[PDB]
Amino acid sequence: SDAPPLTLEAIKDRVLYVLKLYDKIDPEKLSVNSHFMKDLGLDSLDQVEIIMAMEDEFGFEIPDIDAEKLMCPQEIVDYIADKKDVYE
Amino acid sequence: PTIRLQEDPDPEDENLYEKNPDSHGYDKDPIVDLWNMRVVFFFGFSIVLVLGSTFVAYLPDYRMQEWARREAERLVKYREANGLPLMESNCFDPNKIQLPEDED
Amino acid sequence: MLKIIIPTTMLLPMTWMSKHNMIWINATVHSLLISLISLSLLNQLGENSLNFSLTFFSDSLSAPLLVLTTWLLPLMLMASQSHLSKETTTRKKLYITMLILLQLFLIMTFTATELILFYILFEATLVPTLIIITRWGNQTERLNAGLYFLFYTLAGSLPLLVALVYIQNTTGSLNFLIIHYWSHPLSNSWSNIFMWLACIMAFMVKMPLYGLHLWLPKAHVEAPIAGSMVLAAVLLKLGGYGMMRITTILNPLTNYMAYPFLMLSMWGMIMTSSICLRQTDLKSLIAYSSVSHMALVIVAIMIQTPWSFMGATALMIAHGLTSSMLFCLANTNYERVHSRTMILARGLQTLLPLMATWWLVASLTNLALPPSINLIGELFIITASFSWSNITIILMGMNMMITALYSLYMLITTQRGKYTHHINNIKPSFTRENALMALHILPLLLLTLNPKMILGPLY
Amino acid sequence: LQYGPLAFVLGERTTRKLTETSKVITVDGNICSGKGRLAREIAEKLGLRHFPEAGIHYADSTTGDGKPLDVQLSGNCSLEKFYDDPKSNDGNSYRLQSWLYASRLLQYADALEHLLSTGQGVVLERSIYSDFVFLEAMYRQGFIRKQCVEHYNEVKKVTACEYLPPHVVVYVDVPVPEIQSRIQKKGNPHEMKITAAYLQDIENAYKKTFLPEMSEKCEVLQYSAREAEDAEKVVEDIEYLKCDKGPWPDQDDRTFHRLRMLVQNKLEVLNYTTIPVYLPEITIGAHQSDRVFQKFTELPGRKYSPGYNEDVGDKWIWLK
Amino acid sequence: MNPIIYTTLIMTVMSGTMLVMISSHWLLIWIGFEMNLLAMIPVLMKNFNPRATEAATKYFLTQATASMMLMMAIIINLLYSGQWTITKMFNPVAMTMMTMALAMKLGLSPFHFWVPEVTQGISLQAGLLLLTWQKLAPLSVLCQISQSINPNLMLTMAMLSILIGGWGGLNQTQLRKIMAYSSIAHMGWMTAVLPYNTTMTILNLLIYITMTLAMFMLLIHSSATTTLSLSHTWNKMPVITSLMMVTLLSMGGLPPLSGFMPKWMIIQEMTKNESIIMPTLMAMTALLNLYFYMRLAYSSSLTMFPSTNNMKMKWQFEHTKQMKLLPTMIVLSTLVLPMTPALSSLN
Amino acid sequence: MPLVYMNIIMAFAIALAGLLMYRSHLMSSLLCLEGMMLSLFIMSTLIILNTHFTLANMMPIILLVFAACEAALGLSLLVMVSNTYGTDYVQNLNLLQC
Amino acid sequence: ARQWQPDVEWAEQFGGAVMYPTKETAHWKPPPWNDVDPPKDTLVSNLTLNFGPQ
Ligand SMILES: CCCCCCCCCCCCCCCCCC(=O)OC[C@H](COP(=O)([O-])OCC(O)COP(=O)([O-])OC[C@@H](COC(=O)CCCCCCCCCCCCCCCCC)OC(=O)CCCCCCCCCCCCCCCCC)OC(=O)CCCCCCCCCCCCCCCCC
Ligand SMILES: CCCCCCCCCCCCCCCCC[C@@H](O)O[C@H](CO[C@H](O)CCCCCCCCCCCCCCC)COP(=O)(O)OCC[N+](C)(C)C
Ligand SMILES: CCCCCCCCCCCCCCCCC[C@@H](O)O[C@H](CO[C@H](O)CCCCCCCCCCCCCCC)COP(=O)(O)OCC[N+](C)(C)C
Ligand SMILES: CCCCCCCC/C=C\CCCCCCCC(=O)O[C@H](COC(=O)CCCCCCC/C=C/CCCCCCCC)COP(=O)(O)OCCN
Ligand SMILES: CCCCCCCCCCCC(=O)SCCNC(=O)CCNC(=O)[C@H](O)C(C)(C)COP(=O)(O)O
Ligand SMILES: Nc1ncnc2c1ncn2[C@@H]1O[C@H](COP(=O)(O)OP(=O)(O)O)[C@@H](O)[C@H]1O
Repeated sequence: SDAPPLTLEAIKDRVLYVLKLYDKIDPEKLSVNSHFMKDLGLDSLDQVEIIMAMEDEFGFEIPDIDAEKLMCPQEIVDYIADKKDVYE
Repeated sequence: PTIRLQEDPDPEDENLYEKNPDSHGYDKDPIVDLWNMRVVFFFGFSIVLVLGSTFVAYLPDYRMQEWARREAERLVKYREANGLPLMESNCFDPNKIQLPEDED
Repeated sequence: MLKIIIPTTMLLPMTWMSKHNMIWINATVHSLLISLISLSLLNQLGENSLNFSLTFFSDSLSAPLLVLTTWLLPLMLMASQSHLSKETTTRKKLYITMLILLQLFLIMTFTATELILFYILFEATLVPTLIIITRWGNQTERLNAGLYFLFYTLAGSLPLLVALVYIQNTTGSLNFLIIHYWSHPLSNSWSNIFMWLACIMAFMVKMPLYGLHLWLPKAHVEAPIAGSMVLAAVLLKLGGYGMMRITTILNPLTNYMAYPFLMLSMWGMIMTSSICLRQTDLKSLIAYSSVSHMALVIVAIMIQTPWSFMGATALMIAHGLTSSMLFCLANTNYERVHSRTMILARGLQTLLPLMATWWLVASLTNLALPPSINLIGELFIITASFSWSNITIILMGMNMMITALYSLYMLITTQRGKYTHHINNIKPSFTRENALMALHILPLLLLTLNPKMILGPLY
Repeated sequence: LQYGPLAFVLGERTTRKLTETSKVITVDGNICSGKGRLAREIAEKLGLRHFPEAGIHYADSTTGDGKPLDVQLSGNCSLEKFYDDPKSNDGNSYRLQSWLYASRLLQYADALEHLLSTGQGVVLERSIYSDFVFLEAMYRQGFIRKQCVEHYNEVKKVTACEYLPPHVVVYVDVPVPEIQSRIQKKGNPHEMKITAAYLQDIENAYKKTFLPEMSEKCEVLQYSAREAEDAEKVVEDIEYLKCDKGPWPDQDDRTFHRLRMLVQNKLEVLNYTTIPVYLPEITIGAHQSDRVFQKFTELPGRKYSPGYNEDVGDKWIWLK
Repeated sequence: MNPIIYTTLIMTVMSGTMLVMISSHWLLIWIGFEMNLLAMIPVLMKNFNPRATEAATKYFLTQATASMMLMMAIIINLLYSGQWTITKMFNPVAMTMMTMALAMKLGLSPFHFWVPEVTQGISLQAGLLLLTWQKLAPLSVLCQISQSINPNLMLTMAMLSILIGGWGGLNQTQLRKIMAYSSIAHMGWMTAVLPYNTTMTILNLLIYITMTLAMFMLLIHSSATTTLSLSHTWNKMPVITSLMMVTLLSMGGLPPLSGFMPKWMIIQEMTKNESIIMPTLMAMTALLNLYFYMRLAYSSSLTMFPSTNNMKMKWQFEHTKQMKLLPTMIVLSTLVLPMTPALSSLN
Repeated sequence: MPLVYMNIIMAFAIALAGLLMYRSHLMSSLLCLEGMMLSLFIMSTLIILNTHFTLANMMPIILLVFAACEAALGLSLLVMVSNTYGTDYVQNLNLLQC
Repeated sequence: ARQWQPDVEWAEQFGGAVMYPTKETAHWKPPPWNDVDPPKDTLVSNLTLNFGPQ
């Protein structure tokens, strides 16, 4: 069979993994509710790179209008859950 | 539609007595029904049962039971008229039997 | 023998050329005429059988079975035409064609002189029954029932085919006369043991033997009324007839090869009689009672005594008639209330007195009241078993008690008490139903006056 | 000699009958536009055979006597009650749409058979290519479900790919308010209920999907409401078209032979309409199916093959 | 395809088979096989699609490998005896190569994997041809060399073919794969008796070909290739479904139908040679084939499945093309059991 | 036998194993088929020359002709497969299962 | 009361690509209605060549 039934916890873990692999983010000061622009001090261009890393990680494209809304890891997890139809 | 398929509703069974108060339960057509009842009754109760039972009761004695009784009567009379035993423990004549010569 | 076979074949174009409203009348009339003609085979010679030709012969064992089949066909037609009223003309003609083909295969099966022809017809009986069950059965379980009925039979019958061809190769013939006259003892060897098993298990599963009987409740409950009639009355007797024909060449091995089958039959007749005491479906009770009666027949055949074969033949005939009558009685109530649950409709004696009388007579014949032929066969088998071993009387008496218990339980549950209030669609009994019950019951009582017609060759 | 491989081997060919005036033409347009009059005029002028728009009972016109059959034995759908109750929970809307697509497929097969067998051209009102505008309008108005659209798309994908598109696509352009005004002036009480959103959806589907799609493999002639009464001008415009665009020039005797084998044998044409996809709107149960099939077989001339029904006057049956 | 080209290719296939039939020289038999394959490859691809291309490629690879093994065996036999005549091979190793080659050509287990896929990937006419005509030549070659075969290997392959045919047919919803597994089981039955009586093999071949022709023609008439598509035929052609049900019962080997006679004759012939266990296992395993035939009959004729609304339009049209031999094939597939003693004419 | 006979027989066996074991390319297997044919040609020619059987000197030529027919057939099938998928890999031919 | 006949749910048991669906074969999809798979977007890249300057 194909991949197991991906859940919210795995999505959140993968998102935090790819964010902690990003060099311009503090590994321990980053939280699921941290704001990139305000909490992490990231620039808009930095955010675009992060969205691109998410697209590489989860294997599906993200349009710009959706990406502009995504301003924290929790929003990224929620967007991935909505696009992949994951309830838990 | 909240429905799965286009199906006719299950109809109610129709009483034969409703259109024919004396309908015999054979057919919807009263004439065909009456003649079905008549042929069933005539060819079952009149032809098969009674005539066939008479035929079986008066079957000739092909089983040879009266003949067997008469033969037994003759044999018994002949045997006790001479003092012979009524029956032998040997069904076949020992003189036409050739047993193995040695038993040891 | 052609004077019976050819009219049965002529029944097919006659019903295919009939008008849409005359098929039942024509088929019933000519089936009754064919039964009347077949009634002439009861004249038996005593010493030997009636050998019409190289292909067919008649015996004192075959003749009652042939008469029973020919008599059962018109009763099947009478029972079928009520629930098939909404059917198209072509499908009704196809149903009647299935019935006629089944009759033809049955009448040819009981008269074949040679065992391969008997096997071919005895397997050929499967197809019409399977088609009837799976096409005109009412519920969704008819498919599973048909699969069970087919595969239980075939798994036993194929080794019989292998054994028969091997036996013909080794002996040079399978003609029943040559088989009987040139009989030689079977030695005590594994090869002979497996030959015995291959010759026995097909007829075992057709009876059915307890432990191989699971197909019977499914098939007998899920079939239409005519299918149940022919399954209980005639098709169960194929195994017994085959056993009586085949055990001629199995001696002296049967002396100890029959022990597990005797044990299974006695304990399983007890088990099925007990099962009948707790049954929520009316047809399943009749099916399990059939299983018990056929277990008693299996014991009678296994013990290999003249009294046992006489009792077995009488019990086969009586059980066929009684089981057909009971199935028709259940079907009438099912047609009234469209449910097989026994406690749904109660106190039917208040609403249908004559049908209650038919129920009482059928229940009395089921429990083998004297001097009915049911008790004639059962008593002969019980005496033969007592001669075989005095300890069999315990199981025989227990089975008698339980049989009376569930027979009267069914009668009391269906006919006595007070009627169900909300059920208000119970119409008076039709002439067809009463005539069908009378035509079932009257030959049973008439056979009491001449019991030697159904006692078989050993008489 | 019925046409087949034997007929093709000895003699019979298709290209020898093409005479530059075959030109499968479809005259499409929105509801109540004068496309029918224009199509009939074009057929009369150019000398082509005219095909009136395929309705619910089109198949009835071609089999047995040309008389229509009862609605429950043919179609099992009503256009009037679609106008009355388009959202009814009995599935009438998608059933009507699928039956109309099947009827248009049958009509396209008949027209192609005529053109390939006689060489004379044909003129069609609508086609299987433009049938989807009504489906899209129904779906956008909430009249049918997404699954109905998917089933329609599957059927179209497996059916419409077997045939050649029309040479000329004529579109009669009428603005939606004029369509509505013609609708009230007509007089049909059911068509009074057609909303403006439905007509707008039909027109948008046309102008955004059908014309751009056909413009890639066919040549399109658009005409306004006022300039559509000039049949002579339209015919002159058609007569000066260079059909050098679609797959028709890429056709030789073998492809024509395959297409002619396919257009006849209407059962092969309709094969993939009754695919076992169990949508509630179009699925019919065993009991109703049996009853309706028996009733159809009880029709006066439908029990046997055409030349074998003696109750409609067939003779010499015992020697046929 | 041009009809003339198709006729030429069919005639070339038939002429290659006849060349295998009439040859006394091993090289000519190899040539017949080569010509048969060469003309057969395009016929599988008459209706072009990727599935047909894949089926043709798999068929070509399998048959080319079998032909290479065939030629290698012929060369070994020539090496150990300067003989080209097909009488009886003089080397056990060459004979084993020959058997493996002919079994691969027939599709016997465990060389059965190509049959279901190739059958599924082609049309019903190509499937009919592949499952009827393609069996004649290797079976004729095996009949000519019957006295030389090793009974152990042949009987092992036959038993494996029967078992695998039953098990594989148990799992199919596509009709072509069902027919392919049925063909595998029937080939196993045929090759089980070949070391004992070639007349029995010929009789089984004739009856199986008749039943398969009738079944494929009935499947073409009701243009269905899946179980659910065939479930609709009752609402348009009940007679076709009834004939299909009777033919399916015949294919299951039930008496008194025709399909029973080859199994009966094979069992009795094997018992003449003191072979009891294997025919018993063979029949008990053919029970599986009967089971999936009965499942198809349940879904097709004995019960009525739901239908669609568009079937009403199909009700108004007859069949444009009629199959001339379908009526005869059905009668021969069902009602020929009483004519059993005619098999003596086959020897 | 001469040891050359064993060498040619092992050449046939190696080519047969190479055909039976598949890598990604379809073309490699066609070459293995051609190698089996070449080994058959060599072996048959050696056997015919050794025994001086004059009339079968033409048999290997017929073998070569039908080898060419086989190679043409395989190349045509490879053309169609590669046109379908853009690659001659065998793992693309998996639309049909058992 | 009428004889039971198969319905959509019963009929759907035979609509899968294979009977007895397992975990591995659950992702198998039935073949297309006609035996035609949709063409793959395996675009064959043209060869790019520098013609000149030398
Ligand atoms: C009904 C509707 C509801 C539902 C119905 C359900 C039923 C369905 C039935 C279906 C059909 C069945 C068919 C069966 C066919 C059967 C045929 C058959 O086998 O017949 C055999 C048999 C015929 O024998 P046979 O083999 O022909 O004999 C030939 C002999 O060699 C030579 O014999 P013979 O030379 O002695 O000749 C005698 C002769 C002449 O005999 C005499 O006349 C002399 C009699 C004495 C008279 C003396 C007084 C009179 C004269 C003096 C007075 C006047 C002058 C003086 C005046 C003085 C004034 C003061 O008459 C007879 O032969 C006897 C009569 C035969 C009648 C047979 C009728 C059978 C009918 C079959 C079908 C029935 C269908 C049902 C309808 C039936 C019709 C209603 O008939 C009988 O068995 C009769 C039985 C007699 C029994 C006697 C008493 C026995 C009691 C013992 C038990 C004690 C305990 C209490 C038990 C009580 C039990 C009742
Ligand atoms: C509803 C109202 C009920 C009240 C009315 C009741 C009226 C009175 C009822 C009581 C009648 C009692 C009758 C007692 C018997 C008297 C006649 C008897 O003696 O004859 C018998 C005759 O019985 C018949 O022989 C046997 C019956 C045959 C049954 C065949 C039925 C037809 C076939 C139907 C299909 C069967 C299917 C199953 C078959 C296996 C015995 O014959 P047997 O003493 O020797 O003959 C001596 C003289 N002979 C030999 C020269 C004749
Ligand atoms: C649910 C209902 C299904 C149907 C029931 C069918 C019943 C079939 C049972 C068959 C009855 C007995 C079979 C053979 C008779 C004796 C068997 C054996 O145990 O007896 C001894 C045999 O000795 C050993 O026990 C050998 C048998 C041991 C191996 C058998 C395995 C039994 C385990 C039970 C498995 C269940 C079988 C049924 C499966 C459903 C006798 O000793 P011996 O005198 O020296 O041998 C006599 C034979 N000779 C003359 C050829 C030498
Ligand atoms: C639906 C449930 C019904 C199940 C009934 C199945 C039981 C059938 C009885 C056994 C079947 C096989 C019998 C074989 C046919 C007999 C022919 C014969 O006698 O040949 C024997 C051959 O005997 C055998 O080969 C028998 C071996 C068993 C093969 C298959 C075994 C399968 C299981 C057997 C035990 C189960 C049978 C009873 C179980 C009943 C149902 C539970 C001797 O021949 P020769 O080789 O010439 O020997 C003398 C010269 N040396
Ligand atoms: C392998 C070696 C590669 C090296 C070669 C690379 C050459 C590519 C150079 C291309 C240059 C361009 O495209 S020029 C891009 C076009 N214009 C601009 O960049 C200036 C106007 N933009 C703004 O002022 C925004 O506000 C912003 C400041 C971005 C804030 O962004 P956020 O606050 O929203 O994060
Ligand atoms: N595919 C379709 N779906 C729904 N309705 C259709 C379809 N085709 C035609 N109709 C109906 O046909 C009716 C009138 O047809 P139309 O050609 O537009 O007018 P006219 O009769 O003047 O030519 C309209 O009410 C339209 O809804």
